[PDB]
Amino acid sequence: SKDEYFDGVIRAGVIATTFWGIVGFLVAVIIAFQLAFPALNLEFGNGMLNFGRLRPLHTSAVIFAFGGNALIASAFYVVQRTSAARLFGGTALGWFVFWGWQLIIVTAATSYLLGGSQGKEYAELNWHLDILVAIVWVAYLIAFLGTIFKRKEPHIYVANWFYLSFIVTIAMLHIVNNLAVPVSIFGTKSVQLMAGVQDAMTQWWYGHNAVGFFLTAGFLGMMYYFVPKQAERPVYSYKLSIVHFWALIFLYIWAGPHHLHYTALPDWASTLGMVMSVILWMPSWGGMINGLMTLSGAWDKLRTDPVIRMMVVSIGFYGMSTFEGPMMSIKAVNSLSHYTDWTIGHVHSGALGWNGMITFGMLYFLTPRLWGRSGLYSLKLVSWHFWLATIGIVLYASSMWVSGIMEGLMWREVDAQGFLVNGFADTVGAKFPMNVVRGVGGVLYLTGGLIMAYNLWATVAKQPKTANLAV
Amino acid sequence: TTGHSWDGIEELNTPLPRWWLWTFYATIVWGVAYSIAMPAATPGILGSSTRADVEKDIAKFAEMNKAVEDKLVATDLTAIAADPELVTYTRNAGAAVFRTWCAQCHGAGAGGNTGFPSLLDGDWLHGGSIETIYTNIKHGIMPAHLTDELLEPAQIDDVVQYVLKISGQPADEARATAGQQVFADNCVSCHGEDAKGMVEMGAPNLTDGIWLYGGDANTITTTIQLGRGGVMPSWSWAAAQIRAVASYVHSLGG
Amino acid sequence: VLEKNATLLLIFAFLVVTIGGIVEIAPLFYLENTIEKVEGMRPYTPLELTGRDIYIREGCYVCHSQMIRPMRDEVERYGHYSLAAESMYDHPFQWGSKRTGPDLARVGGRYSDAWHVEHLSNPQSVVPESVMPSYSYLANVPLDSTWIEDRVSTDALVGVPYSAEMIAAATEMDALVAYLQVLGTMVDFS
Ligand code: HEC
Ligand code: HEC
Ligand code: HEC
Ligand code: HEC
Ligand code: HEC
Ligand SMILES: [Cu+2]
Repeated sequence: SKDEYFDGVIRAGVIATTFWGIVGFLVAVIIAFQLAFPALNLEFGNGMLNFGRLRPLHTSAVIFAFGGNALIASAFYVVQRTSAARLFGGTALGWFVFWGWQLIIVTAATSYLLGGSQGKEYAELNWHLDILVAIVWVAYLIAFLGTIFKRKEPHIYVANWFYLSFIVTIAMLHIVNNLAVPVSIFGTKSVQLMAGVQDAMTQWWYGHNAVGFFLTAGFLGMMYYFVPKQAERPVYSYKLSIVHFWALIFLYIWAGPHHLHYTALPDWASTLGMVMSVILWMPSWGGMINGLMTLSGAWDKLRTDPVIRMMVVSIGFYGMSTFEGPMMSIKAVNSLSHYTDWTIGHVHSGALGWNGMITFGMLYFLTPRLWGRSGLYSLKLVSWHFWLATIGIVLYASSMWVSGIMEGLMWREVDAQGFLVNGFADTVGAKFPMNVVRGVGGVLYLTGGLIMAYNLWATVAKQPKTANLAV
Repeated sequence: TTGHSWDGIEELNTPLPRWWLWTFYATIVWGVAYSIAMPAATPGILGSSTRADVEKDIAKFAEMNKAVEDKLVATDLTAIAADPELVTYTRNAGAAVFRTWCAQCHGAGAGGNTGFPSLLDGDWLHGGSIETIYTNIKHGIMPAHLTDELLEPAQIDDVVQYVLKISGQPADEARATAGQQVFADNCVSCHGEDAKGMVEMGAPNLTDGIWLYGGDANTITTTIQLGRGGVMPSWSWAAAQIRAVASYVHSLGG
Repeated sequence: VLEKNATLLLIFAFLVVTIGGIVEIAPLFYLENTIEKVEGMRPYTPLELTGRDIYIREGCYVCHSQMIRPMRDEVERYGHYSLAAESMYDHPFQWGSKRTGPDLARVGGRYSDAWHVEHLSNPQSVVPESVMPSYSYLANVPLDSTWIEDRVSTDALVGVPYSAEMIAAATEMDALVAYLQVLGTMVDFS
């Protein structure tokens, strides 16, 4: 039997997705405030709040915990339905992935503030945690790929192409970037296998591809399932799906050196990164086109359905960032952009605008269904959430652009006499209003997250036994 | 539309958008062009281009502003402070250079703080002359009496009180007699008697007015106990600029 | 097609995804420029190595870059543009990604130890406008150096030239200052 879809894990992951979203974004707001007012840092005593330590916590919680859980819930729901079979690992393998993932985030929460970090971005957790994550991910791929193997229909939905790719590539990236000799039990009590330029390359190959697969590909899978899930029928382009998918999947791995522009990294590598990052523009947009064009005719729905609003706007930000990224990947542009708040602007445009928004919409869609509910408790709240999230994202982006341009310019600016026009401190001071506005925008987005939490909770209350009949 | 449905979802067989195609192809073409043009070429750079552009940037900058610096170098530091052409451009830019390099220790104002000298004022530890200031800048930059058996716990207190009297007048009679005696013995050698101080040593004058230095009895006790040990890092490696800066610092007082 | 075939799709994906990594990462292992240390350079001294770990633990990297780009203005501000050879020993590499604070690569003497202590103790005190967090605990905690030998041994395994003699021979604030003082020094003296 077991004809019914295993909703179990998806339910757990969805709720946790909301929870981690709140935790991660709140850390985001707090650290932002710390940039605005350093007092928020403990003056005497490292303690609980210190920016250097908290920052990676924000990073990991937001990406792996929030984004990660979103990916788990979405992939488990989506693959099951798209292929029409009950999850291959079942409660056992899949639930293991749930608890295991939960353990991973919990360990991050304890470990990071404690000070144990490799110092490698998006890599920060210590080796023991790395082994745990590798194990959980291995289990996750078996469940997912197994689900595909067990499918009913002969064809495999493109959404699964993206999810599947994301799964495999992240595993490879994680293993490779994490090679390190353990000196001690924890924290970064390991030293990376590589050093210098090589370490930088491995790091950014890993680092970009992280957003590339974890944040883009996997999420593209989400978009592929959820955007078309609507009352309106067909409008899409399958051939684009094919071109866009392969081209993206191939091209994206080359993008690593754009991080490294005008650094110690050899010129040839930097160039390869730039060129491929520019080629990357097309496939990435292919995703957005495929998503948006699908809406055509359907647009009237946008006023009606806020979940749709979220998905659509999500693609808008996605395209924007996928455009801005290639531009910043040009050496001349990077010359200005690098080390400035602009990089952050770019990150949150994609993070809040693309990743968060699509996952949000995804959840609003799925959680009622998984919960054995016709719909969310209040649509109005989804709308309010939509607005809060949108203004917050835009405010964040605007502030960062102003700050970033100001910083790059101020840093580079030379006088008539040839001397440096501004002290670094002057640039720092210039940045303050930007820091505050950013703090506010992020705060608003966070509030939207709270509204989501309230709404979801209300809906969650309704029924025990929410097997949703056959499905 | 295509024949197979994936739970609700069906997909149209549609063509790639022409513009999308064009942009994709264009990017590819640009990439090939870039690679041929970059490392694998472009004209303008002999050999092969690289980060080598750095040399060009510096070189053109040098051509453009070499004259200003070169003119200044011939001139003496004192002259480079006076003259608003070099001399004034030396204060604003020297002042420009000052903010970037010096401000973090000596204050944006150049007024200084505890542990760092006030460059604006009249008082100079190493000497106010142009040569001295220049030397301070170019080549960069107090004995622990607590230990020297004789000084001890009490001797230090006494010397501190006495120095505060040289600087002004507090009231502690034991802390004065003893201190006078000790100062004449030891301190006076570097700080002189009546604390004129010796510029050669960088020993500051004890007969000073209220400055940023820890005038308090306790602070004086600590410096006497443990001694000083302050550094002015050399700008000869890091820094022409040193010269303009000397001209600026000199201009600062007057 | 290959739409239908799970194994084929998986294999092609793994293959497609691999090319960039093989093309970019692998050749670097081989290239000498990125491998060769500056001639003068030696590995971090045990105090400096410990301090570097502290710099890592604290999260200094999150605000401070250690990579000078080859532009005139940054050369002017920071010093000589960073060279691959400088980072040869760095497991893991410290190059920044963000400059909330200024670039640290070449503070090969720029400030006194005393300044560093005061500043780390309270950045606002020395630099009123600073965003930097206060790190007074550094003064509070002492180093046991139990682990230092293990750390150097591991680094040697990784290729760092520590002598047996170096291992045998080997406050947190002291270590951090020691680390900061070495940065970028290797190039200038050599
Ligand atoms: C922190 C590391 C400093 C740097 C950066 C700069 N200065 Fe400095 N300077 C510093 C100290 C602690 C002292 C006092 C040293 C002592 O005798 O205890 C000084 C001294 C000077 C002087 C001499 C002043 C005098 O009384 O003769 C000069 C002229 C001076 N400093 C200039 C100067 C310039 C131009 C700088 C930027 C290039 C600069 N200093 C940086 C501490 C520090
Ligand atoms: C020989 C060298 C001496 C000796 C024998 C004494 N002093 Fe000190 N002193 C000396 C120098 C070069 C400096 C400057 C230190 C620095 O700038 O880092 C000082 C400084 C002081 C100060 C501090 C002045 C200030 O607050 O800025 C004091 C209070 C002082 N010296 C006192 C002092 C006393 C009481 C001595 C006899 C016990 C004494 N000095 C001896 C150089 C030298
Ligand atoms: C984020 C906020 C940080 C944190 C995590 C660190 N620093 Fe910094 N730092 C920051 C700013 C905005 C500034 C400029 C204002 C100031 O000088 O206080 C700095 C400065 C430094 C400097 C001086 C650099 C220079 O002027 O050449 C150093 C040496 C420095 N910071 C060191 C340092 C260390 C060791 C850190 C981890 C404990 C650290 N910083 C963290 C902002 C931030
Ligand atoms: C991926 C999802 C994601 C979400 C959602 C997110 N962030 Fe971040 N955040 C990141 C990443 C990635 C970085 C690291 C950027 C870098 O290393 O350049 C970061 C870094 C930051 C920083 C450090 C900035 C700096 O200059 O060092 C702040 C502040 C911040 N985020 C605030 C926020 C706020 C406020 C929110 C409010 C919702 C938020 N974040 C939500 C991903 C996210
Ligand atoms: C989350 C959504 C997201 C999307 C979508 C995205 N990136 Fe980014 N981008 C990031 C993050 C996170 C960083 C910061 C990495 C770091 O910490 O240095 C970044 C930084 C960058 C930088 C600046 C690196 C530096 O330090 O100067 C470039 C260039 C870049 N990305 C290119 C791209 C390209 C090319 C694409 C797609 C074609 C893209 N981005 C899409 C998240 C994203
Ligand atoms: Cu990237």
